[PDB]
Amino acid sequence: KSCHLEEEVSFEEKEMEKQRLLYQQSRLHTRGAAEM
Repeated sequence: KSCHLEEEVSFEEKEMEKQRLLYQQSRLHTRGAAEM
């Protein structure tokens, strides 16, 4: 539940929240969380 916080809107706010999700997922899986 740490990473589902961002999961008639515009372009950059929705791309902003999807790469906020990508940053919060590279928060974890850059240290073995994808193979744990």
